[PDB]
Amino acid sequence: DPWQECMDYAVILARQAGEMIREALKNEMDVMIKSSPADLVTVTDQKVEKMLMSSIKEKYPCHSFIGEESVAAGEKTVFTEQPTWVIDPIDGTTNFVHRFPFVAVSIGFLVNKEMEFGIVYSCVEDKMYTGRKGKGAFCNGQKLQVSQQEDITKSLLVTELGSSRKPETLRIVLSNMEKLCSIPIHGIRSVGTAAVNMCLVATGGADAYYEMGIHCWDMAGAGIIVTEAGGVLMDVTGGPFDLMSRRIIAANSITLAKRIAKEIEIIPLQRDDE
Amino acid sequence: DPWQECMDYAVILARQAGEMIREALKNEMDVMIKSSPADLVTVTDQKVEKMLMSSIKEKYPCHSFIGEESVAAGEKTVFTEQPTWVIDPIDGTTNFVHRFPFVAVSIGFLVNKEMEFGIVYSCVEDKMYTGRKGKGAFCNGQKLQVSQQEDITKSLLVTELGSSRKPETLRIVLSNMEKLCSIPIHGIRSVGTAAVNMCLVATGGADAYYEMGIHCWDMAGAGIIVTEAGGVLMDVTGGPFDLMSRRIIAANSITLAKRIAKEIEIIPLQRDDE
Ligand SMILES: [Mg+2]
Ligand SMILES: [Mg+2]
Ligand SMILES: [Mg+2]
Ligand SMILES: [Mg+2]
Ligand SMILES: [Mg+2]
Ligand SMILES: [Mg+2]
Repeated sequence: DPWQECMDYAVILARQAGEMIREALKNEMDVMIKSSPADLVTVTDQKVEKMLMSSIKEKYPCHSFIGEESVAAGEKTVFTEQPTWVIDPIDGTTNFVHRFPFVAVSIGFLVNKEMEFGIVYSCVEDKMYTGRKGKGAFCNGQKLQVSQQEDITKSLLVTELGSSRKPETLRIVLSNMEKLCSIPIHGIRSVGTAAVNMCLVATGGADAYYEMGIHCWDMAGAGIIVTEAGGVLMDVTGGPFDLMSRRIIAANSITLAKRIAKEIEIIPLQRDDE
Repeated sequence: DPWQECMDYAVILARQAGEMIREALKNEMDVMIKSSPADLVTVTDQKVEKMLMSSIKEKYPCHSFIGEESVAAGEKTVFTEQPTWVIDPIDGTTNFVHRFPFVAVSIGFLVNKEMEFGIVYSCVEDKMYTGRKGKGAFCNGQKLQVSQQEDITKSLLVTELGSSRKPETLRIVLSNMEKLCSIPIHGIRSVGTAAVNMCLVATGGADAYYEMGIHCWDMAGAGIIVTEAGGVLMDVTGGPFDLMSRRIIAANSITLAKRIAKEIEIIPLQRDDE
């Protein structure tokens, strides 16, 4: 009702951003590093974020904004109940730099710290994923539904190794994969983008996604797409989902989400709001 | 060009197989296990192989045939100089059972024990990959070229955890991923199919692919696609590529392939010809 016009505008912006990404893919890139040698950024990430943030500020000046590259530039995240846009200009910068065909624009929109709508545009494959509270989840006009698989022994999981090259984090990430593989499970997949990995849970192609070390902007868009497809969001502890906690289990069911949580050793991480 | 009419027929068959797969995806499946609880097979794998084997035998009765499900039924692999069709009716059965959108039909054609042509049809995304000796590599008519990245530190790799749930094998698989991640590299991806992972190297989306435990039918199709895109095939030791060895490094260059090989601890495996 008051937010549908925001969602309609956000889809138009996601498409403009996808055109910018696809155009930069045709050209040579200057690749910069951020927190680690595997944490990449390009001028495209910065240019896309500047376009999105300027476009939303002009149309909705009283709204709040949280963006991956704005935080990298020094802007401090202060999460409120306020209408908030949580942007990831290029989710999958490593994929983008390499031309690995899964690169997304993620636009999340929160009211009362709860997800209202989310847009995840997988721009190379031209797949527009959308979710809106009580309105359903879609991919290019196709309504989405999570899988029915509650048995972990017959489960297919999506995850990422992460950008961290810190020895102890890498050890915990790999040990958690080993614990899950040993249950046993049917397998683990990685397309290289948190948002697209979560959208694969929403379509029912994967049963669950889990990750530690991601940020609010990686999951704000896809989070509502999973829940509107019939899925659940949970903290890796089994506790209620926390957007600023850097941790998530996005699953088809509570049963599977709780089962995954029992296998995960937590990585110590600085919160997005600390 | 006698091998061109075979290649034209192989494309038509791969499309027919793709249709049988996409149709089976709409229905409920009875899932069976083979070597481990994560080594899956369905009636579709068997029905697709029967259609492929029958269709080639009718058109090319003098030709030899090796197929995944035929070997599982007890047919012994005797690799000769004869024109041989090497079939993987559904490459990515775990993906197929789960509706994870990367499921391929792989058809490899060899003459004088050398890859002539290869077809890899990623049927859910409708991506037809082809390669033919001295004729180039294509995806839906678009000519393919491997990446220029020889520096491992700026490399994006593709691999799979494998179907084995044996603790020691899983430990070696994960220990190799840890060694590679620690170099450091840009990252690791897993779409859940050897043939599609190999095709991502051919497009230049990934810089290299490595795996142990796969079979001749997993790589006969995609092998010639990688080399026709300008890439290299090598053993996981650095040694010459051997189709029956159950091991591969499919890379953009010898430099990168040799570098990955230095990091890999071998898993003991029974050859496809033993
Ligand atoms: Mg980003
Ligand atoms: Mg991201
Ligand atoms: Mg980033
Ligand atoms: Mg199989
Ligand atoms: Mg197969
Ligand atoms: Mg296979």
